[PDB]
Amino acid sequence: EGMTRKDHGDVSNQLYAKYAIGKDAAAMKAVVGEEALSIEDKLSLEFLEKFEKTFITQGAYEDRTVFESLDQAWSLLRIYPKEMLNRISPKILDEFY
Amino acid sequence: EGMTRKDHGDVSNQLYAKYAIGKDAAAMKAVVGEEALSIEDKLSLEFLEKFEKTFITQGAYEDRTVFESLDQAWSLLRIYPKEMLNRISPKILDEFY
Amino acid sequence: AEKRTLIAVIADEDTTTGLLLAGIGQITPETQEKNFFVYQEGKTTKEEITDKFNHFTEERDDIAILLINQHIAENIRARVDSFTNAFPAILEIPSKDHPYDPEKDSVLKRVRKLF
Amino acid sequence: VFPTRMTLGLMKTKLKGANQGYSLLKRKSEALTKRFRDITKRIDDAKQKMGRVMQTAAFSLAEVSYATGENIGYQVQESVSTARFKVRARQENVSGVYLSQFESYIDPEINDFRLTGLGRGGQQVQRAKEIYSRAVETLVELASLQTAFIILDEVIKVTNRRVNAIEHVIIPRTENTIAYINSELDELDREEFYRLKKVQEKKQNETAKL
Amino acid sequence: IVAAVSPAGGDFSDPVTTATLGITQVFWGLDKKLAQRKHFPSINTSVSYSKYTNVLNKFYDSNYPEFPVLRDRMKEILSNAEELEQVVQLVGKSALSDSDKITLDVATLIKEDFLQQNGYSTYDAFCPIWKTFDMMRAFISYHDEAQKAVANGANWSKLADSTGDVKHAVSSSKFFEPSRGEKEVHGEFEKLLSTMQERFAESTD
Amino acid sequence: IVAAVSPAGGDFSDPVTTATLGITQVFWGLDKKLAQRKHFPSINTSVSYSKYTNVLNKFYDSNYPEFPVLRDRMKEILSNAEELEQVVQLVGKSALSDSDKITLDVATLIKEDFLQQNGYSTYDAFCPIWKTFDMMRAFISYHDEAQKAVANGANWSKLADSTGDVKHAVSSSKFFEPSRGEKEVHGEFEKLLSTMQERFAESTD
Amino acid sequence: IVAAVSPAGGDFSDPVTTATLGITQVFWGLDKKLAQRKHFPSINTSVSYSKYTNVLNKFYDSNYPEFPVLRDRMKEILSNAEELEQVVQLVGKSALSDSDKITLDVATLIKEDFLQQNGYSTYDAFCPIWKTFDMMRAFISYHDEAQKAVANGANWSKLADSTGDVKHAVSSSKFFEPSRGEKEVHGEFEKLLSTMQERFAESTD
Repeated sequence: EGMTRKDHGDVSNQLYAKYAIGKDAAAMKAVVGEEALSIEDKLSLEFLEKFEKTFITQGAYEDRTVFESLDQAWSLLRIYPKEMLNRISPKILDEFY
Repeated sequence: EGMTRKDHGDVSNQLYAKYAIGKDAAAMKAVVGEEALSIEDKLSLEFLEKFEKTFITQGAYEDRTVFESLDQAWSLLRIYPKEMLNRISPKILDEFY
Repeated sequence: AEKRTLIAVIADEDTTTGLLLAGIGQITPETQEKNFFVYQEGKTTKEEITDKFNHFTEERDDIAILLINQHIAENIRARVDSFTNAFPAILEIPSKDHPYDPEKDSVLKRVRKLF
Repeated sequence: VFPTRMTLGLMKTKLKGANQGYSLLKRKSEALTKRFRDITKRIDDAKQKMGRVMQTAAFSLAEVSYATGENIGYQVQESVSTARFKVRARQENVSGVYLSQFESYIDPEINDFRLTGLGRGGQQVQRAKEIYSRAVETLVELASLQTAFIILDEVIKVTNRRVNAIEHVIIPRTENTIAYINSELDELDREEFYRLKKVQEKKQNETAKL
Repeated sequence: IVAAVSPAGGDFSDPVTTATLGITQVFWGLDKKLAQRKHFPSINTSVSYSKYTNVLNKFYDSNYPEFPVLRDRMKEILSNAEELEQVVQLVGKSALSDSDKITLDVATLIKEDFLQQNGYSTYDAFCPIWKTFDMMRAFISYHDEAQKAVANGANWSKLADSTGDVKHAVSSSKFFEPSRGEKEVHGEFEKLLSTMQERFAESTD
Repeated sequence: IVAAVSPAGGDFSDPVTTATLGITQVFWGLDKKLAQRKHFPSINTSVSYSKYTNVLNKFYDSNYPEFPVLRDRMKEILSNAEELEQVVQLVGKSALSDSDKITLDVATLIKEDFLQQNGYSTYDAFCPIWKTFDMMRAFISYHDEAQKAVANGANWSKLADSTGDVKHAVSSSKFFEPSRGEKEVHGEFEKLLSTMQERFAESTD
Repeated sequence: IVAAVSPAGGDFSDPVTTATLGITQVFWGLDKKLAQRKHFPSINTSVSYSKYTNVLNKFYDSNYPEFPVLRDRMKEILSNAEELEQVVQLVGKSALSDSDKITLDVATLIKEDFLQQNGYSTYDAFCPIWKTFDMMRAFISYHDEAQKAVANGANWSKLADSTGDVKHAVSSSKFFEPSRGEKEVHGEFEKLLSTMQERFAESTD
């Protein structure tokens, strides 16, 4: 703490696992179509596009402090319910969705 | 054009592209089944054999006129619509085909 | 897709009569060949059902769904099993005064193995 | 036999093609069999349900045929020359594959047939058609799943063969070929250095003695 | 310095190429399969980079063009096509999203008009930046209108059939030479944008 | 000069094999899978050649044999068999037609019966020029009759079932001595021709 | 001697890893997956062997533990289970019997109790020979009776609802002291045998 937060470790687990699943979902979408896809895969897809286009993407002269990064992370993960978030302690999950 | 024709370079260019697709379609045909085939590809599979066994084949003693060669090229190409062609300018095509 | 809008029947006489009244089948006005086949139980040879089977599935093409009685379908078991197409659909329903049997149902057998 | 000098690059991409196919095709297979199971339980029930309805409508029609003292069915066969209940076909994407679905229409431009007015026997047929049109509608609406089912049954069998084929044959062929070429390849680079070192040793001897 | 690199043993794993890529900041691809098919020079966005890009698109912004915006979309159309092609080869087509089909179609247009040109474009003796920008601008506008059009509801097929006249017109672009508008800005392409907008109107409703 | 060579590299691309392959006139390949089943010496048409065959076949034609026509038909039966065999393993035999189903089967018989020359007899090890001809003739007559019969209306399973005993008799033919009939041209092979012809009438109808 | 080996060329085909596996008679696999799941070590019976095993268990057999019999039966249950999982994937659970479902449960226990550790208690931190022995004795004891009872007219669902308290107790043994029965022979197990027998009377009836 004091250059990180406590909630840093749990989040690192949620975002990596969800992201991986997001890549797998993109391939499945191309095959099944948009009007025949799963709910769980649909969520994973939405996450892939936002994750890429907000978390990873930053501007040339835009500084991303670690505290700043962690907030953007909660917006992305929010789309999943609490039921699908679980590599996060319920303590954290209740603080920040 | 004075000892060949202007279409000599165009008619050659068409026959490479079609032969190339026919060859990839053949490889895919073995592995997956006839599931990855499409209309152009089925046509391309026939083209491959047609070309191989009429065009390339000839006797040891046999010799060939270049102008002759060019009518046999056109013949093989006659089994494809013209809208699917694009390695020949539409001016050139109209004259000799 | 759409190129078929008759439902053909292989069934006992009463069941068929009823179905026609309700309006599903017809006797065509330019072929003059029925697009239904009535059956007198036990009084009609197994060979006549088979000709009629071929007729709805193959020799006709305006048949959408082929309805067939379990009692009858069993007699000509070989021909039904060998038919595996979806054009027309094969749907076996219980015969009159006969209960369900999974083994007079050609499709259910097929599905069970190789699941 | 396959090219020795830097096949590695193409052969690696072959592996990546293969690999992508196992995961994706397995997802696709997984999803089709998950659906297949859902249909299975529906179709099984629907067979029993159609049978009960068909036997009950058939018995009411039979009773009537016998009471009037003439066989209605003959009368009925002349009059049938159209069908009220027909189907209209649609292709529906259930996963990537197109299945046949049907949606039923009742022609309102189609009148009642004339098999009534027979006297007391005519009342009996008139009540009879009304139960039967309701009954027959059941059979067709339930039947729409069957055609989709049969197709689903054929396609899953093909998709199942393809996963097994890429997994067992294709991927290990890419491994073994890659390896064969690797082993020759590293040795061409190594032996060269040894050849150089052997010639240089002779050279150092001569030069040193001067 | 334009220095040609080519094989000295392997395809790119030869010493020459390995060293040169290290030091070069601009690389423009050339695929062999497309070469035999006659679609050279073929630039592949995975086998191509420029490190000069950021200073260069800001330079072209000063010159007049919107250029940086067009670059990102050009990249996106080529980029998704390669991944969707890999699903096409293995699985096949029995389904391929409404959006995914559009990307493939438009990428063909880009191949044919740009990538293929070497004695096949009757004007190629010197092509201005504005004209390139104007041509690509029509392609990208056709793309965004098309994907919106399937989503707000309208079949993919109705959308191909109605776009019709303009679609051919972009297909034919390559032969056209500055002869309308300015000396570098071409009217046939400027006309094209507005007609495109009218096609979208017919196509959505 | 007949010379055996071997790898020591576990490939066929090694110097020893390669330098001989360059120079050699006739090449008799080695297919490890067939040999694993035992078929000494083991070959396919795709791994072997004789540049000398043409001039040899005209010479054999004078001698009695129908040899030229049989050389072209032999290559053709093996070559078709190879392509279809990939399709069967991966996709299924479901795509294949009954004539091509036959192609695998006649070809299998040729593998077991020809290639295998280890024997436990000198009749299963020595096959005279005449004995080799009769055998090949008998087998092609089967294949041609077989593709026709299924064509005008018969099955691969049904056809297989009717010849049945007559198929075993051609398999076991090889064991029989060559010193009988006219010389090695037996009456045993000549009668067999008639029985194939008869079988053809049954099979079709 | 315990030596770690790792890729030396980015492959496991490195001379080192392959040379040492030859010399050693013990091989114990290690996985990323089991470590993320919090099983430390990570040894499975598919990625391991020990040929020293015959002599060791024999040694153990002397002291008090029934070790040799128990251990062979443990290897087999984990092996047989893997195969039964593959069916769950393809067909599903509508082609598996009560007896096959039972194999899965026992296997889950073996894995849970032995393989998964993380220092949960000062009972995972150190375990004697005796506690290891009591754990497996309990799992096999349940396995034979349970399968026997489904053969005699019971259901996996039935076995599950009645077993309840005794079954959770064997799963949790790893958190509790082994010092309950004596001082290093565990009482939580010794009482279990009697309850499991009693359990089975109720289950059959």
